[PDB]
Amino acid sequence: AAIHLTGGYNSESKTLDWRDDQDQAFSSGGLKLVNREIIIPDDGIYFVYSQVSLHISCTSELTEEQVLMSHAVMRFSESYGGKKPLFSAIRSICTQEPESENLWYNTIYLGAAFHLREGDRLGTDTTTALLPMVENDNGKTFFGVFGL
Amino acid sequence: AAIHLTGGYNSESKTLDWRDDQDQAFSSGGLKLVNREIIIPDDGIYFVYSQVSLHISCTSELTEEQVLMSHAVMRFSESYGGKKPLFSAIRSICTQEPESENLWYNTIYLGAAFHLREGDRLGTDTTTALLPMVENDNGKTFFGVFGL
Amino acid sequence: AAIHLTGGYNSESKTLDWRDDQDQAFSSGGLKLVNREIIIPDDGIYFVYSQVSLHISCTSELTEEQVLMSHAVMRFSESYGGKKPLFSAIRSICTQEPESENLWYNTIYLGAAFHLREGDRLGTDTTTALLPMVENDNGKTFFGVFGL
Repeated sequence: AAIHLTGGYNSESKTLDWRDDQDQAFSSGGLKLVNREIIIPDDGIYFVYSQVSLHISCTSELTEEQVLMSHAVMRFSESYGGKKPLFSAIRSICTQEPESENLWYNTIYLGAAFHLREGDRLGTDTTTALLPMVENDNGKTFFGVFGL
Repeated sequence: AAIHLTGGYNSESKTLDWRDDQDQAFSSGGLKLVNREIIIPDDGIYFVYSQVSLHISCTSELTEEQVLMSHAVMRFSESYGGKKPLFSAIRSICTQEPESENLWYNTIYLGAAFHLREGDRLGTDTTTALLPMVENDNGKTFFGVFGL
Repeated sequence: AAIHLTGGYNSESKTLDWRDDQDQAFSSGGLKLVNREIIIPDDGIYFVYSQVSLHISCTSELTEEQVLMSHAVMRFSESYGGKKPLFSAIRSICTQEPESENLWYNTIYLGAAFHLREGDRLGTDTTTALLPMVENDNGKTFFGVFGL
């Protein structure tokens, strides 16, 4: 069971879109992509990881308002209506002086092993205000899971 | 054979206290937590990972004297003397303006495969001055090992 | 089948050199180092990871140049054209004010699962300007692959 997705920001849907048919993406052993969510085949331990790369416009009107870079993986269940934070990484953005603006680049990576159930659905959750700022080029942004 | 620990700052012992009994923590197949160290069950190859999440005050007075974000995994073995760094990561903290306020957030994540021996002990080594500021809200700070 | 390499800045040659015989480095099951490339034994899914650590003087010249930290893993395959980015991570460097110094420290870590073929070769690609400042001590800079 292994799966690696590449992702990008979409114009129509205001979301980060994962794909299993582009670049170095692949699906194997039951792990599969269904509506920007990874479906777990069986109960067991899986390693889950994600990266999101950003080019931030920054600038004073956007940084007097405080906005952090947050990248999380959310489980999904039919056994629960809401969502639960499997894990998340959070960083302060625009670590420099405002008027002098210039593009600021940063990447968040996290990975961990979890005790997941058959039928669990995993999706990502990145700061909505920074979504128009995600890169794709070559595996700059990805999502993947493998059975341990 | 896999272990996932969550950690928080312990105001009493003044240590990053890894636990296997909170959040998404689990121990399986022989890997276990004994006095802040992961004990290795058998000889073999293991993937080791750790994330530390910090919210730094930063100040002006806690600054100037250059303090760095450093997180490492140390290996203790019956095959040698004291401890050796399996790996470590380091970052410059507080890169925002001195007198200006706001809490600074930064996460550090490391993960690699290593050849280990039965009875081996893994522990973490994080910048002591920044320990009070570790953030253990739902596994933002974790330590885990799994056998390959 | 796993391999972990440590890396350092050659001074004689201006390159990031991977070593399979220093610190916690090891080779197992057919994964081997030939030049600065990891040779893949058989077809299959492999987890790939790499971390690079830098301490930069910083200055003003190379601040207004707006140079950024970039770390990528490239794949060489007969099944493809030239080299292709399995993944990459970019980061804004020196985010402090220039005239006052201290050295600026940062790290970039990447890891993901990929389907690779027998005879495939993996190498790294780091910002060539920053190569003089890669840390070679402990396990700050490394490259590794393991079969899933």
